[PDB]
Amino acid sequence: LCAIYITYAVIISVGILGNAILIKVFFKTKSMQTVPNIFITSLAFGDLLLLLTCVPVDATHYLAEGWLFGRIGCKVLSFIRLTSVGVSVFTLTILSADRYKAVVKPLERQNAILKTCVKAGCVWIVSMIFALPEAIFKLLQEIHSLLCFLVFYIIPLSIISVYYSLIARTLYKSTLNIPTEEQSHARKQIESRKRIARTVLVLVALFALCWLPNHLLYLYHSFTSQTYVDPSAMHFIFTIFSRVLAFSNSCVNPFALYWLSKSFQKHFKAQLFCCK
Amino acid sequence: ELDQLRQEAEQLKNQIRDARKACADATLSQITNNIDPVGRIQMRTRRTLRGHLAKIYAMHWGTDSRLLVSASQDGKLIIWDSYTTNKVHAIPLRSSWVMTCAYAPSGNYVACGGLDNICSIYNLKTREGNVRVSRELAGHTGYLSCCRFLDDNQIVTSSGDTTCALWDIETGQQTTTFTGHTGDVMSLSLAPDTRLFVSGACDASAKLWDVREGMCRQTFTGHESDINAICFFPNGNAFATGSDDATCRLFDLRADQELMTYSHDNIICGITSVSFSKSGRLLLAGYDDFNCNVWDALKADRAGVLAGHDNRVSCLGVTDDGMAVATGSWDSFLKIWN
Amino acid sequence: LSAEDKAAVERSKMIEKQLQKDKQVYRRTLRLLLLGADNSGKSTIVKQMRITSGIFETKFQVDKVNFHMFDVGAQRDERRKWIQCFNDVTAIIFVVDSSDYNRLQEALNDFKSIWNNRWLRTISVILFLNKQDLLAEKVLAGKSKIEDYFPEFARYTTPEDATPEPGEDPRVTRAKYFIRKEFVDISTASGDGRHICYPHFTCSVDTENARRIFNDCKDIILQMNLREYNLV
Amino acid sequence: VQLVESGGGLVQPGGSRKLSCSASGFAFSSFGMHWVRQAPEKGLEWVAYISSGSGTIYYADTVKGRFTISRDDPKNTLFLQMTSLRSEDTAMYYCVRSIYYYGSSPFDFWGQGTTLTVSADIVMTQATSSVPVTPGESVSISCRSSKSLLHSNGNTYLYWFLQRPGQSPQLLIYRSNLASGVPDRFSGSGSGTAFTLTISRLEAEDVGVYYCMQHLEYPLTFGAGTKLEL
Amino acid sequence: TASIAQARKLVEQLKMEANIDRIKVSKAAADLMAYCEAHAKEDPLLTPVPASEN
Repeated sequence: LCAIYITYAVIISVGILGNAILIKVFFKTKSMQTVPNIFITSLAFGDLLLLLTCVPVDATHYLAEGWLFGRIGCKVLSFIRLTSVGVSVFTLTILSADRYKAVVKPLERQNAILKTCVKAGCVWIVSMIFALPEAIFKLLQEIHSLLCFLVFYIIPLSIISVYYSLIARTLYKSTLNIPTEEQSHARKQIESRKRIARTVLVLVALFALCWLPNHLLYLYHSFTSQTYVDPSAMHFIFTIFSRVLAFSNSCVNPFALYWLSKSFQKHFKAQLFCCK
Repeated sequence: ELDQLRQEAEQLKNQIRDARKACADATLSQITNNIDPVGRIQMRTRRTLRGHLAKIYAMHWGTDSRLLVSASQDGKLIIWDSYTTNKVHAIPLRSSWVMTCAYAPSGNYVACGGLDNICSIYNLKTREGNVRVSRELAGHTGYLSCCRFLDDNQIVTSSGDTTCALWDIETGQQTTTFTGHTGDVMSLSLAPDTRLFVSGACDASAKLWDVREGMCRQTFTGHESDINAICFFPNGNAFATGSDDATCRLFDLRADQELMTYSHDNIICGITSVSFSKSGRLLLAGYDDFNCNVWDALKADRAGVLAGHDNRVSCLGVTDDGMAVATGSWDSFLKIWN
Repeated sequence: LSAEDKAAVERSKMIEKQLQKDKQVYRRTLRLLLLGADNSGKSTIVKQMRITSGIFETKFQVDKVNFHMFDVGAQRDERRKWIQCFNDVTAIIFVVDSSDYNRLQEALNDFKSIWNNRWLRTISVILFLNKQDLLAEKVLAGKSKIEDYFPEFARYTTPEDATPEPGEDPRVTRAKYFIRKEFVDISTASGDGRHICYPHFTCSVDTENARRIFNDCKDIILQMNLREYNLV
Repeated sequence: VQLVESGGGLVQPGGSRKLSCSASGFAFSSFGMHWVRQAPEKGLEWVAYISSGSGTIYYADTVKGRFTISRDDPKNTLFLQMTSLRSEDTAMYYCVRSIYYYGSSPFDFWGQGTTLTVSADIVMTQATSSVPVTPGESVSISCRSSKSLLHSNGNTYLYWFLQRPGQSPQLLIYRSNLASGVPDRFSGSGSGTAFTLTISRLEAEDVGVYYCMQHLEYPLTFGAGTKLEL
Repeated sequence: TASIAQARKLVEQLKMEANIDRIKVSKAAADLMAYCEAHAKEDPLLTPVPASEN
């Protein structure tokens, strides 16, 4: 009865493990400390925060022990959760923009850490600012807050979508210039380029379809209705699957890079065997 | 005739080998085993230079241990203030592919060279204030591998043409030409007394050269590969060589043979630079393993490891007064150790 | 802090600003090394690219990006020392005389040596098989057969996926593709994939020659960026 | 190297005038310029300073606010805008270049100077204002400072200048160190607060007014001047 | 002409390099060690020093 908690814990654990191994690779391997890698570890830390904050939230929400587990505690917990969500979205769009600049405009290749780290810090500060409205919690207030959240989810969605579309277009177009007559290694290179081109269009979908249910549910609970007149069976499955899909992207973000880079696969497997 | 000359040369080589082996009564190790061990030398980076853009390929310590010159492939020579880390002079080079640089003893001129085959000596005490090319002498048929000042008017330079020469700055012409190396010259170091200088080439051998007489006094063939690094012992009587074989060898001009070979199994990468300390016990040699190693001139044991640099350490030098050590690597970040 | 020390720090900051300003120009320009034997028509290629000096810096711009092509032709035959500093460059332009069958073996050996070089194991080589017109005329005249120099040519069939240009004689196409396959195999053997060879056919009057270098450099920089961003 | 100042003349109280100095024979961009005045029949006094690239600008308390210094590197020219000129500001202003780095010689070149006929700071006191001496004799000049000029970096920021009659000041010592072109007969030594300038063998051309200067703090104070009469 | 020239040059080189005074390696090694003990008290890093002088 109610075996959904098994998949919940499985997803949470695998995502936490992936992000932990990612940060371990970043901190342990000198090669993975380059400028473009700092945004990746920033996204990993954001995912870690999101997962470790949603862990106690799920327990406190259900029958566990009472209405909640403290007022200030739940307040700060929701604050940090929203901050982590914003950090994740901002870091995803920033990584998309960086990949665009690097693949679509490769001739403009810069980089120093004192700039990209400052951009990451500004992203974190902006996420914290956008999270401030949670520190205080009329229906209009919540409706407008959730509409702003929907816009803050759609704008990153649209920009990431267009950036990855341009990435895939340049990658597919970047197959006729490379000679392919007698070089099998060039053929492997073309295949890997097509692979990354497909992976970006898979990631855009695994982000959109995964983050859409959560915002849709939050808007349904605020705009169409604002009073829990009574529980509902469909509500439970709906919200639990919405949270599972939300955690799916945070958990697969590292797995995408794992699928992409072979050296990153080597480092990930090494750190996994090490932590064993 | 040719056969007679060949047989005479072979007999002379055999006689030289026999005479060298006869004096091999004991090795430096046997005599240096009774001395106390040098122990571990844990060096720390005191200063980090973040000015150079391209790979740092050369450097040299002037008479004053406060100013440090270093060359980069971007065509920039920055006179670094080791104490305050400030930048004294920036010298835009006409030739980007610079591979050598030296700081004159008087502290007024600085030389350089590379693939352009033209040694440009920059005066740092010009009455006009800006750095100007004092003498852009040339004449070599190969890339300049190393350059070192002997005085305010004389400078010796090595070239890829397998021959060295002493240049007259004022006259701007070769004072004397040194020949004998079969391979391209790569390293050059001046003796403390300024009387003699030793240089290495792509050939697995070294030669001692005299500044006053255009001839070599001794020839060392105790090498297995190209000798890329060399340095005169502080006393001027011996010198250590560095080659891609990953093994350092200490040669003494008075003994005229190898005394001690610093080698290890786990060290497979070649050697690019070698330098001695004021006391001579610390033999600092750079390796292509992205880190420098310090060997004991007497015990031959590894004194320490400098893993600060992340890229190939190509150049390194110790201060004259013996207060700090500079190490330049291709990572464009020069780290000073003390 | 003393006044003199503060002014020294100020001048150091000025020099740092100058270095940072020059860094943008440095990293914005693409460096290229031009290699080839004396028989190769590298000089002709350089002369066509009009879009005891041990170094000959040639600068040309194509599509609003600057290219720095370096030609080392005034140095000894030995190159295992100065070739090292040319690492980290965008690409290496290697020119071979495809018409001269005699020096073709030496050119192949030199290309193999350069490819398997330690410090250049991460730099791509742009291979321009120059003098295609002379090769075509020779193979058409039938006076010199490649079989005399390369026995494998006798048992080599034209690639099925090849795209012969309009008006190309079967013998000319087969010979050029055989040479191209030989070079691609020499580059593939012991090739860890970190660097790829970009073979191209160049002529004496071909105007569309710099576009090849532009495309090769852009592809190489794109692949390097993909490797840096851990996308491959 | 040559510095030619211009813009001097008669100006009434409360007026405004802009002095201009044209630099040539050196990299004006890399040299920081100083302004030093010399009232008629009196010692020297620092006016203002502008660093390379116009990053650091300073002014003396006696002129701060009224005078503003500016430079135009593209034309190799210096400017000193003067407003509300006071009768006490009547003095001859000398333009001086300075480049700061280890082993440098600040205040090594002094311009020809321009005359303007209108209408805490470390204090330096010299032994005597005049010292009659015969040629060939060994002359010793001394001065005292109110604060130790020996900084923690071991550098003694003392300067010595010689202004021959009818000529601009000339640098002799910029720290014991001898300036370029100065004969070896000149030598400098002193403690943290006691200083001494020695002339091993005085020449006919060595007569003039010797001015000292402290450079530990930018409020530069020049000595009262010590004349050597033949 | 050129072959015999370089041959005689190398012959003279080896001749001048052969007639060179030498000494036993033991004495040369013992003398070299004397410099270390005479300058070990001023080696840049053989002995530590406080940061005040740095």
